[PDB]
Amino acid sequence: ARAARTVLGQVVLPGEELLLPESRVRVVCGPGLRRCGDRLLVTKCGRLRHKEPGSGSGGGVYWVDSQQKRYVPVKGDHVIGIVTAKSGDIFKVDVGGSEPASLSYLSFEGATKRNRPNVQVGDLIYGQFVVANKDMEPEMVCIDSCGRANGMGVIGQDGLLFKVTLGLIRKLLAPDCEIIQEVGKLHPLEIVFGMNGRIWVKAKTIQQTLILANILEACEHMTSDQRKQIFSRLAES
Amino acid sequence: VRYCIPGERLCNLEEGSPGSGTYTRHGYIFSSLAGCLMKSSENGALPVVSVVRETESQLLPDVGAIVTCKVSSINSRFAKVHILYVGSMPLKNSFRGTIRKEDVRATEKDKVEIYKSFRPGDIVLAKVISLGDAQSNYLLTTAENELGVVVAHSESGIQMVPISWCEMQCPKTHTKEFRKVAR
Amino acid sequence: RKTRLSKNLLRMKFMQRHWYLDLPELKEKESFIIEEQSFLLCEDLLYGRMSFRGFNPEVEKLMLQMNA
Repeated sequence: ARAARTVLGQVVLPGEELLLPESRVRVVCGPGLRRCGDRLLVTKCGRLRHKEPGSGSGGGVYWVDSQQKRYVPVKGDHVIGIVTAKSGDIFKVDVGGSEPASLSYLSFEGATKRNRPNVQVGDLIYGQFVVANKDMEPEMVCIDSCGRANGMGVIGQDGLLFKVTLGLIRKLLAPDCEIIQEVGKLHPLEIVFGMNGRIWVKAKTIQQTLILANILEACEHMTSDQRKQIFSRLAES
Repeated sequence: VRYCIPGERLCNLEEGSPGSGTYTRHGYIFSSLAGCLMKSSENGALPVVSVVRETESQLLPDVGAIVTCKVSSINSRFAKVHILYVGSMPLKNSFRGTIRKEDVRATEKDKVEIYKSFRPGDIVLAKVISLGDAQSNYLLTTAENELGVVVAHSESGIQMVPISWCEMQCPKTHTKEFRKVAR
Repeated sequence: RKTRLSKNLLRMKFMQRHWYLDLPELKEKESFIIEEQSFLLCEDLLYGRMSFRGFNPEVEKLMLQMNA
């Protein structure tokens, strides 16, 4: 109940109310926050964090960098999925949430009744949500709004799909990551990060793929010893 | 006035006809419920006998009705509801109705969107059309500007006011939710 | 004589190729805090699908495109 500015780098715990200064300037409540009157209730333990837009009118933005495993269908998030079945026109794909999301046979890039896509049960997908809400089952799509799949659609095959923590992704996709840069020097690869803690990787051989997946699922707290160890191993593959 | 019993005869077929809550055996009618009987008379002079348990006597929401309901479940296709007040007389026998996608606004545009018209846990009022056959699924429609949502609670616990046709707001704080506001 | 086409031909496919309300209490008002649940507005992030020195150059041009 004090000094939102003094705890922008501290560990907040649920229950805590924090209030912000002022006639006023619009702001936004992050994911791990909640609004109680004119105050901000915290709903999840986290190292609080703030940001401001390059302008001076936007006000600001607040959130908590909470680590966890379970995913919740959110809107405008790129997400991997696993087709669980098909009902007539629409086929239901799993995401890792409360319930399975839905696609449409004509959402993929360039499809109509006389041109259906090749999606088989068990096939994995990289889409994004357009209706993600607590009251309605989430529908996803594998096509930008303009009408082109800018990297979406079926993933492919000949790769390894594993699962990690969500904060790990939220960190790796950062433009100032060291591990995912250093890996671009030892051996090539191509990988999909899904904001649901689910990752897909491919390389030429398989030993490399396995070493890479182990690194990624461990890179949250790897020691320099193990770091250069696995780097040397990759260099010797 | 006389209360009857599931076995007693009431009249010959030559002195009446079964209307409801009865049955027929050789040359006689026989009640089928514990309740009050009544023999109505048409201009034809041949009476229609019937038996009723007036506790919950009978109700019938006809086509051109105006019935309230509560939005429980929704989908991109339709939104299901429960019947509470048929007009103004409640009915503990809560019937279950449905609202289709296109049958939501008089303009009939396909641009309509449930999640921006309805939400689960709010009261609306609509006009029934089809009774239904198997599950008696009432199908309600709101193709009118004085129809739809009337009361709607906020993000968490606040009741909002119908500002405009597809806007609603809570009086305490400020936040513009989207519905098919009525009137 | 004639100068233009016909319509029956020109139809083929290979050819074509509410109300309001004023609340003085809440008229010119706007929300001061809004609930979001997206880590994007929250935080900047690169493009998911990427590649390093050769695998699927299409994803390489996607990287060049979407990461700016």
